[PDB]
Amino acid sequence: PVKRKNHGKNRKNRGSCKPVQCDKCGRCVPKDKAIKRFKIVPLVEAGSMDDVKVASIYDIFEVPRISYKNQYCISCACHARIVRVRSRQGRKIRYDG
Amino acid sequence: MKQLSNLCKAINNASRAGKRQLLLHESNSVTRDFLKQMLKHGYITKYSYVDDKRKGKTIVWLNGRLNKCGAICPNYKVSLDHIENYRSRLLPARQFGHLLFSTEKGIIDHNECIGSNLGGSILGFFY
Amino acid sequence: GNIRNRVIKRAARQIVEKHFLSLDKSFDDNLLVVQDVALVQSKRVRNQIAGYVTHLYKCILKGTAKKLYIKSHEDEREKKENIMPKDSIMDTEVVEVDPMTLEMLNKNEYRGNFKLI
Amino acid sequence: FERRICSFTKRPIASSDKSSVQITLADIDENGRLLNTISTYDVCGVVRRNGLSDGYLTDKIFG
Amino acid sequence: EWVPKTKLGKLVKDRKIQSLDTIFTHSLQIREAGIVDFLLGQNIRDEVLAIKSVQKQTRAGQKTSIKAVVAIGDGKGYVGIGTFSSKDAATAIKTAASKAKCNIRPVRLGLWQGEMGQVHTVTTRASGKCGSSVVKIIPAPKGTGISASSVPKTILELAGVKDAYTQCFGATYTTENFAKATIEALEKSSSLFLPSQWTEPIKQLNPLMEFSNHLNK
Amino acid sequence: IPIPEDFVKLILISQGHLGGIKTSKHMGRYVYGTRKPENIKVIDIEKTWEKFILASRMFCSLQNPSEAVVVSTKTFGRKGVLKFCEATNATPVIGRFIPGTFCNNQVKRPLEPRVLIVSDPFADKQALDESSYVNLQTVAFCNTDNDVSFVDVVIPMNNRSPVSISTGLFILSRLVRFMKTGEPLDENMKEIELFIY
RNA sequence: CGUAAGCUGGAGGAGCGAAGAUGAUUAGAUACCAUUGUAGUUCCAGCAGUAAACUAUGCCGACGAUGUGAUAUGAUAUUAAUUGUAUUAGAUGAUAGAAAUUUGAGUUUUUUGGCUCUGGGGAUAGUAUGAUCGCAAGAUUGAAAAUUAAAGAAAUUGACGGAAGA
Ligand SMILES: [Mg+2]
Ligand SMILES: [Mg+2]
Ligand SMILES: [Mg+2]
Ligand SMILES: [Mg+2]
Ligand SMILES: [Mg+2]
Ligand SMILES: [Zn+2]
Repeated sequence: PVKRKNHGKNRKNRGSCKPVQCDKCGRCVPKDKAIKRFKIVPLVEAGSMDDVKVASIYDIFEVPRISYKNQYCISCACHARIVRVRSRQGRKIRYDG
Repeated sequence: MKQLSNLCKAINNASRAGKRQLLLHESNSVTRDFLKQMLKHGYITKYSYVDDKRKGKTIVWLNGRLNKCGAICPNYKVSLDHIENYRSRLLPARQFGHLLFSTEKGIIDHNECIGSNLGGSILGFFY
Repeated sequence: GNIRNRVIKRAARQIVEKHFLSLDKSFDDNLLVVQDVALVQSKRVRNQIAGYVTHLYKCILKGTAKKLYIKSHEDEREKKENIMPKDSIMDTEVVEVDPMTLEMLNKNEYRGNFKLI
Repeated sequence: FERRICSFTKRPIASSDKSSVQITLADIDENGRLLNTISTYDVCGVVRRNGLSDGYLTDKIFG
Repeated sequence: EWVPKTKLGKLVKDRKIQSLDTIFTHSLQIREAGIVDFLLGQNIRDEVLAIKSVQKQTRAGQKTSIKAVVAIGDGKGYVGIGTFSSKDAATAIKTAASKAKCNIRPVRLGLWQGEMGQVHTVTTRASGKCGSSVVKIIPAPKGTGISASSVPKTILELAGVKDAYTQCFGATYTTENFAKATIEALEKSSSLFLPSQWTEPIKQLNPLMEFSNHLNK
Repeated sequence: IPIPEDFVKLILISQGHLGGIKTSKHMGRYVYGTRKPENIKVIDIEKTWEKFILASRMFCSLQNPSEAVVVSTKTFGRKGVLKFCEATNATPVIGRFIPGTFCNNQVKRPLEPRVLIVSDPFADKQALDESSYVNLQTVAFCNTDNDVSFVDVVIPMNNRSPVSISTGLFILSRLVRFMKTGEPLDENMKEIELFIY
């Protein structure tokens, strides 16, 4: 039988896409059939937030943050519990940001 | 007969859903003699058709008495002795139903084809 | 013990229907009445029934006990709410009408006195 | 073997039609009164499900 | 005995409704088996068609049930079929006979040709399909008799048709779907709109509205 | 034909002619126009009076008015239907509609009605769903955005505000009283307080 | 015309890397792990013609229910909107189907608008033989003797997981 409506990925009216590579294993995966997450972490820890204040030569300053984008194949992704098995009737829910 | 089959399929969709009227974007001299035979026996109400230096249009008003109308392709040459064979195939009962034959006298019923002893090419059926 | 059985609760709900009027606010007099109207085998289950009856009857008088209808308590409660206000909403003479809704009232030729915002 | 004919689509109505209802209206004279006469209409089961049954009835009575 | 729990059955016990014909034309659904029994006594003809055992697996063993089909019938034009499944084979047939009385229906009869004569044959051709089985009923001249298989001939003897021609298409070795298709085949022939039905019938009132004052008081 | 007198002050106060943002395909002719700033449609108060006559015409000539059921699920709707039921001798059903009260015969309160009335069609689906099984006539007060399946008479009103729903019961209480007994309608305007809180 | 390999000729070679050789694990590993390492993958000129080359749905033509979107563009209108044509995504009903599913896979036993190609129980078998292509590897066409009562598709109830959550 068929499992999903779009078969593995969300690609329509095209023929092909160039492949990208996973970070953990390193196998080639097409760019549509990938799992991508986004998270922003600061340079300093919150546990070390007060201790820089007594060592600052400056009066006031801002702590900066950096962003990251990650890519995975679906074998690596389910193994690290990024994406989990869901119910059959509950598979059709889509959480857009 | 692209125009004749395109007429009959639009009627079966319309008469089943229960609509009142219908508008088609092609008119033809075969279709006009078809409806006059349908008008004579009393299956539909009045109809009309418009010429506009183009394919033409056709407008018909129904009353809800049609079961199925149809057309046959290709148009077979039938002799006089085989009208009794075709009538058993395409009709539910002996008491009613109709056939249209493209005889040289005109498009007439199978009752007039037997009564005047003329066999010709077959067109379609309605009841 | 701390959670009542469904046999206890069902048998307690019936005695509120037929025998509502002989109930009271205090717990100890409800122990007497169940010995007249109920046939109970044991002693320990009997004290749970009369203690549950004062739970329902007190929660009728002030609380919201769903899925239970008694004809006697609801009648006098509506009599407190059958009072009439001295002033209704219909005392106002001026009605607020939108400039879109003005054209309907003129089209049908109605006799109300309409004033805009 | 008799069959009821719907007044709206002019077709016979089946025996096992679970949605066919006979709508009953009393006849009312001018100025509003009661008269002891009942006029009825019949509907089919398919016409009610689509939601066409209301617009037929307004044009049937008031015009 | 029988007690009229349904309000519709109380009228037939009090002899308000005389026959079945006001029920079928006014399309009142029946929900008790006692209504057809009081209306029709000792003219009920019945049989069974097939009996099969189904078996469902669980952890330790396999729970086994028995399924049976029953056709109910008059002499002239009333046929119903119901099914039931139970643990006991004795009570499997008894409840299934009652459900077949709730599913009863009438059938139209006509002639082969002409206008005058006793009705013997189904009027027009029809076709019934229920789950990969198609049954087709063709009208016949008089004096032919019924020409069909083992099962659907026994149904048509209950309906009262003297003579008809039959064919089959598809898997007929499951007798459950083979019986359900001839029901649709008999219904589809009776639902055709004829030119003899062009005349306007008389409007009437529902019999529940007429005897409403007798029922409540 | 009877004439609506001073009921226009009741509906224009109670916002019964107010509608929704969008209209369904079958509502149609009941919209006269829309507001410009808030884009809210209006309902013609003329044609709503026509359905008020017609719904009373179907409700009358019943030999026993006890064979008529009213349903309501809204919490504010309890007070208004109970004032309506006593004057018209109808059996009221309040709260969650139990499935099987028309078809199943093992429920605690079985009932075999002839005419069914619904306050809100979307809020009460199971009553209309069970009216498709047994042959019944249905009356419904519907907004501009509602489906009209299994309903033959529609009285278009505003069904979101609780104050407006008591008005349609109030006008219906006079007409059945007017059609049965020859009386002047609008006797006391102050009797709307028993319907509202 | 035709991804990817694979062939002859000349240019180039950073990283990656079949074949080959070493270190651990193992009863045994010439496999998974790790370190090296050649052809290749890059450019130009030509042969070759196979893929789960899949939307597993040939091409043309008439009619079809509401709601939210997307690309292009025209009219009304004017800073506030609702509207035309051609494609396209999704949800709810309705039909059809053995079922999963479904604006066609619908308008069908009440079977017909026109035209090309393919299949007939499994296995032997895409195997032999002949013919036509190609530098070669190989490609297209394509049987039988002897055998066998099953092979298979969709879906319910259990049991199991060196499967996942509360
Ligand atoms: Mg591809
Ligand atoms: Mg080439
Ligand atoms: Mg191939
Ligand atoms: Mg292919
Ligand atoms: Mg292709
Ligand atoms: Zn990976």
